[PDB]
Amino acid sequence: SAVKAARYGKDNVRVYKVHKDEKTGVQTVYEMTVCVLLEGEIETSYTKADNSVIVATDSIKNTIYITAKQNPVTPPELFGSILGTHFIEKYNHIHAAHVNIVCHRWTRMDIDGKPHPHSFIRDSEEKRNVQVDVVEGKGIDIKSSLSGLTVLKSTNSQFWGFLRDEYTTLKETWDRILSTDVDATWQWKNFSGLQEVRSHVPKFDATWATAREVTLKTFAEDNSASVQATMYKMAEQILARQQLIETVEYSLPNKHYFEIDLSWHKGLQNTGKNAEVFAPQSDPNGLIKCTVGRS
Ligand SMILES: O=C(O)c1cccc(C(=O)O)n1
Ligand SMILES: O=C(O)c1cccc(C(=O)O)n1
Ligand SMILES: O=C(O)c1cccc(C(=O)O)n1
Ligand SMILES: O=C(O)c1cccc(C(=O)O)n1
Ligand SMILES: O=C(O)c1cccc(C(=O)O)n1
Ligand SMILES: O=C(O)c1cccc(C(=O)O)n1
Ligand SMILES: O=c1[nH]c(=O)c2nn[nH]c2[nH]1
Ligand SMILES: [Lu+3]
Ligand SMILES: [Lu+3]
Repeated sequence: SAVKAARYGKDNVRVYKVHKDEKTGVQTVYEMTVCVLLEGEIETSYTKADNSVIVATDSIKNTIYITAKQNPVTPPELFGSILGTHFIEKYNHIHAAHVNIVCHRWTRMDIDGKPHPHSFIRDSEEKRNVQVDVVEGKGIDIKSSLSGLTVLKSTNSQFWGFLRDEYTTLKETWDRILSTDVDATWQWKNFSGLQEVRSHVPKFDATWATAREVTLKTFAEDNSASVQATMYKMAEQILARQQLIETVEYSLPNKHYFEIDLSWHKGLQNTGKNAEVFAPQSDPNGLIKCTVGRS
């Protein structure tokens, strides 16, 4: 037998960094969970117990903290690129570094309508993520995403005109609840290296903000014909706003809220136009995916 692929590294590295403005007293915090996996001329660690080719995963962890100390950790696209580039430059036999970063929210508190200089709240579990693949001779590939953005609209969602055959029980509807957990990813054009990533730094935070804004506005305002149709409208807009994005991918669960027939009880009317109380379903769920690019 033979090694066809191999990668190894450190996962679940939690990192916090504080920036303290000396003039104003204002502090800013960042918290992220980092994973770094390396590839290269490492097959002999597997086949011959040759540990000489292993940069210990503990050292990978140390490098993450040292890198965070010596560089900005924001935007995450930049931090991941710096981190990945370190490994392929430092170690001759390491040829790719794969860096995943999950950014956790720490939003500044407003106390008596005034932003507090050093107190923060986790407003929701929505994440901002990056996957950075730094490959020797092939530049830097970056996928940016938002995930865990949970939304619901109580009307202005329809689902009718679908295929009906002997496997079909679903009733057509012209008014339903629509709720999802948004996972949205945008894939950047390949970057030639760290200098090119650095040259585009302002685009990263701006594009994340745009992607979030477009997602929420489209979801809120579309009179939705389906999850499919609404997600395509989102992707189309994001591509239109940032030419350095090559593709946009959505993965959306359709989290079902079922009507509850209560007419068996004192003729109570709770369906159709009288539907007020619903049973949220934990499972199963629809899962709808799409990748949209430029034609
Ligand atoms: O959408 C449908 O319900 C449909 C479509 C073709 C034939 C039939 C039928 O024979 O009932 N029903
Ligand atoms: O087999 C079919 O054509 C079918 C299946 C479900 C509903 C209906 C219908 O409402 O006509 N028709
Ligand atoms: O027009 C139709 O699609 C139709 C009409 C009567 C019965 C059914 C059915 O059993 O699905 N479908
Ligand atoms: O990444 C960018 O979008 C960028 C970088 C440098 C200057 C400018 C600019 O002046 O718009 N924009
Ligand atoms: O090359 C650029 O960075 C650029 C070009 C046109 C507009 C903008 C901008 O508004 O940021 N940025
Ligand atoms: O700050 C900037 O200059 C900026 C922000 C978002 C997009 C762009 C761009 O596409 O040029 N530029
Ligand atoms: O928006 C929807 N898309 C679908 O594909 C689907 N299937 N059942 N309900 C659905 N709702
Ligand atoms: Lu029929
Ligand atoms: Lu610009």
